[PDB]
Parts: sequence; C-alpha cells; structure tokens
Amino acid sequence: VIRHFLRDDDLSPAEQAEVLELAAELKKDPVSRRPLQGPRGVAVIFDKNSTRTRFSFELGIAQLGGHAVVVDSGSTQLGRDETLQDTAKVLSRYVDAIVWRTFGQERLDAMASVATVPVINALSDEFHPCQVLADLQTIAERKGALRGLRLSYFGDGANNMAHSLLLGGVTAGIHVTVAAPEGFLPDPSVRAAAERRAQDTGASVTVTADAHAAAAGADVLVTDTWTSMGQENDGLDRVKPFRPFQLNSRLLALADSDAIVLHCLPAHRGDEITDAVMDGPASAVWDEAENRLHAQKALLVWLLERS
Amino acid sequence: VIRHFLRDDDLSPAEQAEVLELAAELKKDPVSRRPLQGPRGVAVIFDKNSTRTRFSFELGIAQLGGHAVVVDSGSTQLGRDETLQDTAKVLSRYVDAIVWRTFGQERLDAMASVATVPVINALSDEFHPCQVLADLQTIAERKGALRGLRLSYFGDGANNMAHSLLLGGVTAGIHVTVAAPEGFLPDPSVRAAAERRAQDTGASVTVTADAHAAAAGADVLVTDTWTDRVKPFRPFQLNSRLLALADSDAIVLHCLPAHRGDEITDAVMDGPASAVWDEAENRLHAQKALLVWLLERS
Amino acid sequence: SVIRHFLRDDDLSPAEQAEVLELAAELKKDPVSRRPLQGPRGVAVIFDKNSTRTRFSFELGIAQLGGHAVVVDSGLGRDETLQDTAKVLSRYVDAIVWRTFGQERLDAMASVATVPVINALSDEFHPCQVLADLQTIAERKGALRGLRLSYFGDGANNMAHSLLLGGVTAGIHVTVAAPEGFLPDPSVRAAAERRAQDTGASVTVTADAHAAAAGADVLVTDTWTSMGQENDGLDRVKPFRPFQLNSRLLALADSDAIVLHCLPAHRGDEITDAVMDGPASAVWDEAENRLHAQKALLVWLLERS
Ligand SMILES: O=[N+]([O-])c1ccc(B(O)O)cc1
Ligand SMILES: O=[N+]([O-])c1ccc(B(O)O)cc1
Repeated sequence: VIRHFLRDDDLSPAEQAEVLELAAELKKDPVSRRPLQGPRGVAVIFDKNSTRTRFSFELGIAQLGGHAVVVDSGSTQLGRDETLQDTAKVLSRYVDAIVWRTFGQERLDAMASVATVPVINALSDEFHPCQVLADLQTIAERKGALRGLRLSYFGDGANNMAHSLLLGGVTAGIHVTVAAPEGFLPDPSVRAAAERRAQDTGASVTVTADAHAAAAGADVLVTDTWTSMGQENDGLDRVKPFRPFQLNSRLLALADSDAIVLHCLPAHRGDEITDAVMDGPASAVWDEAENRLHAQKALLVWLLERS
Repeated sequence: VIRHFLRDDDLSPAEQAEVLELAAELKKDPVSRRPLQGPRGVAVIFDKNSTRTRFSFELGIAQLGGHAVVVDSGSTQLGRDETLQDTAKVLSRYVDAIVWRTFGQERLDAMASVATVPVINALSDEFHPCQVLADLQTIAERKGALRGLRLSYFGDGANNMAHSLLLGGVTAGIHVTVAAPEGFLPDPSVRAAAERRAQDTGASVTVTADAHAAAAGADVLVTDTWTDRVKPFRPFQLNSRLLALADSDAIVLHCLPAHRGDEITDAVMDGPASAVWDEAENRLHAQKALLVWLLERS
Repeated sequence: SVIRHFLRDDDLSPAEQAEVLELAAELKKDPVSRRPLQGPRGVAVIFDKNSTRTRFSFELGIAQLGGHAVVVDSGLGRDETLQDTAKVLSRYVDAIVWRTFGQERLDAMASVATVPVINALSDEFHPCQVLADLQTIAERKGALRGLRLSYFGDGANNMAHSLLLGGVTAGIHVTVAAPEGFLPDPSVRAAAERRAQDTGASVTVTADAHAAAAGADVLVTDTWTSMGQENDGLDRVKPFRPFQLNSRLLALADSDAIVLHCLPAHRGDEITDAVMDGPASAVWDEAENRLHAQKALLVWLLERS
C-alpha cells in the first residue's frame, strides 16, 4: 500500500517516532541514505511559491541521491487544463514521490487517491505537517522526550500551524493549548481529530482566549504570522484581535523557566513576536528552520521504504 | 560534423531506427549511459514555457550524468540582449548540447548553423519531433515492427504534431493519413518532404476530410488539442464510434494535455486501446536516446 | 579560522590572487578534480536582480565541485533581515553567492555569515569577471606583472572599478579612459593606487582615448549603460562615442594586443564587429573562464574557511 503524508495524523504515534528518529540520524549523517540514487526524480510542485519550502526540499532530495524537478506557479496551475487524476498518473511514471504545495485539502486527497507514489503536503491552507515534524525534532533536541510536555500556540488559531501543532503535537504525547481570540479558533473537525488521537497518547487539547493562562507552566511557546497572503483582503482587522497574544518577554516570563520558543519563518518582528524573544536564549527558531531539511528528508526516506 | 535534430526527417530511416533502439535500451536501464558524467552541462532554453517538455528533459539529462541549466520565463529569452550568434558561441563553451523551445524555425536553423554543439528542437510551432520519437517508441512496444502499420491523425492537420507524424511516421515506414477539415491542412512543403521520404521506406501520405475512411483499418489513431470556434473539428473527435472502425488491437495516442470531451472522449482515453500514459513516460526515454546518439556523433 | 569573503577584488592579497588564478588554470585542465562540495553540500546562489549568465556559470561550477546550487531569484531585506538570512543560510549551505546592488548589503551579510560570501556581481564591483579576465590574459600573454591594460567607456561602473583593483593586484598598469563626469569612485581609485604601490603597478585616469590605447597590451570595454541607468536623465551615447573600441583604436595598441569585453556586447556602440570578431578578441575564452575562475575562487575560500 502506498503511504501518503497529507496531514500530521497520517502517521500513527509509533510511525511518527520512527520518522523523528530518522530525522536525528540524517542530521548526523546527511548523505548516508540514498533511496533516490540514480538519480530518481521527485516532483516538487507549487500552486503558490514558497522559497523556503522549495529550498529545503530541493537540497534534501539531492542529498538522498535524487533530482528534484521543481514546478513553480509560473506553470499552468494543476487542474486548469488537465485533471488532477491525469497529472497523478503521468507523474507516477516520472518520479518516485510527489511533493505538493496547494490550497484546499480536497486537492491533496484527489492526487493521493490516484497516485501510485507517495504524495506529501509540503504546505497547504489547512495543515503544515512537514514544519511540525521539524518543530518536534527541534523540541526533542532541546528538551529530550516529547511525552508529557506542555506546548502553547498563540495567535490565529485556525491557520495551518495551529492545526498541525494540534494534530502532530498530540500524536507525540504533547499537551497542546491553542490561545486565540474568538472567531479565530481551530476548525472543529481538526480539534475533534486531535482530541481523539490524544486519547491514544495521554495528551490533551485546550483552546482558550486567556493568553496568560496558556503561557503559565508551558514548556514550549509557539506563534506564527497573524495573516497569510491570501487573507490580506479578507476585510478583517488582523492586528487588534491578536495584540493580547503577542509572544513577548512578559508572556515568556510566565512560562516554565526552561521554556523554548518556536516560530515558522518568516516572522514579522514586533507583531506576533518581539526582537527580545526572537534573539534571546529561549529561541529555537534557527535550529527549527534548519531542521526542515532533516525532517523532510526523513519523511521521504520513511515513505519511500513503506511504499 | 555536428548533428542537429530540428525536424523529424533530420534523421534518416536507419538513424531513426538506431535512436528508437537506444530508447528501448535506456527504458530498461535508465542510468547505464553516462555521456554527460562530470557533470557536463546541457542548456534547456524556453522562449515560451512548456512545463512537460522541461520536466522530461531536466530529469533525462540528470540520468545521463549531466546537469541541465534551464532558462525559462523570467530568465532572459535568447536574442534580447545579444545576437543569437554571440549566445551560440558562449553556450558552446559551457554545455555539450542546446535544447531549445522556440517558435519560428528560422531561429532554430540560425542557432544550429553557428553552434558547435548539437541543437535539439524541444518543441516548435512547425514540428514536435521529440514527441513523435516517443510515439514511435510507444507503438513499437505495443505492436512490434513499425514498417507497414497504418497511422491516422485526426483534428488540426496544420499543427506541429500533424507535421511531425507525417515526417517521422513515413521515416519509420508507416503509412500516414491526416484527417482534417479544409482550413487546417498540412503545410505544403512539409507534405512534399514526407511524400519524398515515403518513397524510400515504402510508406505513403494521405490527406482527407473523411474521418471514417481514415479510421477504417487504422492500427494507430492519434489526435491533439484543437487549439464555437471549434466547429470544424467536431466530426474528427476520437470517440468510441471512430475507434470501433479500426483494426483489432489498434492503439490511441495523444500528446498531453487532453481536453476530455473535445478532441477525445473519456471512454477512448481510459479504454484498453489508450496508450497515452506510456506515451507520456516515453518522452523521457526517447529524448535521452536522442541526446546520447547526437552526443556520440558530435 | 577566519571566514574569508570575496566582495571586491582587493579582498585577495597579490599572493592570494596568484593562488586563485593558478587554481583556475588547474581546474580548466581537470574540471572535476576538486570536490570540496561532494555530498552534495549546498551553495546558495541568490539574485536580487536576475542574471542568467551569472546563474549558468555558478550553477554548473558548483555542480562540478560536487555540490548542489540552490538558486533564489528576484521573483532579501523585504520579508526578513539580512542578518536573519545569513544566520539560517549558514546552517544550510557551505557558501553564499549573491548578486545584489549596493555594497553595504554585501558587507552586512558577510559581517554575520559563518560561511564565505561571494559577490557574484554588484553595482560597484564585478570581481569574479575580473578573475576570469586575468585568467584569460595569462593564457594569451603569460606573466601578468608589468602588462599595460586600458579600459574605455564608463569609468565609474563595476567593471572599471574591478579592473582597477584586480588589475593592480596582479601587477598590471591600469588606465581608465572615460569622459568627464564618468570617472572612477575616489575611494576605489585611492585603494587601487595604494595596492599598486605594493605590486609595482600604477593607476592612470584620462579622457584621451588615443593616449590610453597607445602601447597597450590589453584593451577592455563594457556596455555604456546599465539597466538601472537607462532612466538617469543623461545622454549616454554622445559622451562615449570617442571611446568606442574600434579598429582605429586597436591599431594604436601593441601589435600583439588582445581585447576583452564582459558580455553582452552592444555591437556598434562600445565595440565594433570587426574588433569583436577579429583575431585580437579574447571575449569568448573570457566568457568561458567565468566558470573556471569562479570554481577556483570557491575552492580557495572553502579551504581557507
Ligand atoms: O527551509 N529552508 O530551506 C529555509 C531557507 C531559508 C530560510 B530563511 O532565510 O528564513 C528558512 C528556511
Ligand atoms: O514529459 N513530461 O515530463 C511530462 C510531465 C507531465 C505530464 B502531464 O501531467 O500531462 C506530461 C509529460
């Protein structure tokens, strides 16, 4: 059976642990695994460009021995003059895996329903599961065992990072709190899936508007930009609601004394996170960015071996 | 002494047979030929984007051991900052071959007359000769011998696939029929070149507006996108009714993308006669064979 | 060890430049014999403004060192700080190659990156092209020390500045022939004058193109106008016509003189067909040598850093 990775809970707790261990092994020995030797191809397709996502995948695929064929948004968007199913059938003849950045989850589902190679969600509207693998690798590096840790996410609680932190976090046994204003709460289906997965791992899900309560006793504090490019014209003031949730020094001081801070780059210094927090000793954002390379390579190695 | 591939008949019948044999060998052993090991470079230049063309060449060059340097939209189209002759001299210092998607054929001929490395027409307004190499590879693996098969192309008979199926088909000994409406017939000079080449191979060239007669007894049925501004092409749709008139075990080809419901139906596209998925994959193998062959003689 | 950068031509001492140029000759002869980036290791190649010629040379050169070039096109400083970019890239790649505009941006990146930073091309310098030029001159003429080189045209552009600095580092007597108002930046000119003291070279700036051509071993020109200057308000044709590198000018130089021009050339403006395509032209070898000289520079910086 062909395995895909479209959202964080596509891996069981045991499987996620396997991928995270592989990510640590690959960080130590980055060119020791060559499942794409040849080179074999991997398609890396962007319905909307993401330079950082392309950078890490392109280099990582090369270090697995392969050749990434990158298709940027300058090409005709998939689905516009050929069905996704037809594209999947041809790609399955050319490459050993399909890495895709797209929008709605239904598009990823349609591709994965037909492709005979693994399909990976590089980044989408609803989830960012590869970044959360990198996040979990980073937390393990700086904290040790993930089970039982307390992680709080602040800001827009319905964006892709909030959803993947919920799903990926509870899969790892982490107690996850989303601190967000009313009207910006996690998708109910994602929250229910996280609550169910949490029953298997001893984790828990909390959603609150009380940012100070969310930070108290936290081991990991996370935030992300308050607005995606697609949201700039949605009509909302996307600054005023989030100001109480800014990851600043006062908020960090409420957390456990050994707490660390994560943020997917790019960051907007002075909005969701302050310079003092970005550049202080609690910040893990630089290691986090680097671990995108290793965690994505580990995911590819794992999916290719299982598929 | 430096060989180019700008149109289908740039290869003789014997040379075409060599390239198709190489494509079959490379399909079976895709990293066994490493003429570009190093890596040595190959330029892949697009005056107009073609993602599918870029995709197959880029991966194929890598599997020959090389590094494709791709110049597409956003990067500099050739001849805007310097003469094409100046570009050809510098490229000949950097890469071992030049793969170019451009429009008019006078631009390809100009490059090829100056460059001292092989120039390949990746796709042009007048010819699509790499796709036809992939088509011939697909027909051979489904049918065996190409000589004496009947191939019919339906739809726009003035586009690059019609021209290349004429030239490449008769070069392989295939009897080629183009079924097209009156405003969309092959370029007369291309048709004449195909009729001449067919004399050497025992093939033939037929142009007709009668889609039923073109489908009757055909072994290979081919179509392509038509672009109601498509009224004249509707009688030429590859549907189940047309396919039912062909020889037993006939196959259907279509350079992708396909507009399902226009030039070809779901039933034909997804049925047992369709070979469009193997055909798409064989662009990789046939283009690698072409490059290996041109590099060995250049 | 100190991380070494190459942002302008005099970032290499005379002895260091000689080492890089010797390595360029070795790599031209044996282009896959140095594999410091085997793995592959990454090299970031970043363009604030796209340059297809720069991309081709670096992309292929990095690959021939065993590495993988990760190209980032103009389609830095906007989404995140240059310091933030340097921190993260220093974790991904073994070197940063950057085409940008003002020199202060290169300086800032190099001040904080923990891997070598290379100026691929900037508004003020083009030091990789001048390494390729020096490699070409050495192939055609042998020892560089004591040669006389004259550059004609816009005397304040990146090629004029780098021919001054890189030329006098190699011991070449450099003349810049340019009209009033188009003269080398004073700081660059003073730096070249000081460096020329160390090598026995010299710096000459003149408006007399005929005097600059007489006795020259190497004649160089470049486009009169960069893309960012097309809207600067000046007539950028009339001042430069007396400085065209044509057959009459070349005839004034030494009988064995060679001609250089960083491509692309606008035939009929700064250079003529007869010169460009005649036996004195070295422009094609010069373009090829971008590949070899940049590979040599990368090998050298990586080993020193
Ligand atoms: O995932 N990457 O490749 C990547 C690259 C660069 C950055 B950075 O400059 O912000 C971040 C991430
Ligand atoms: O030649 N290729 O690489 C290629 C790639 C993709 C397609 B397709 O999705 O239709 C077709 C051809």
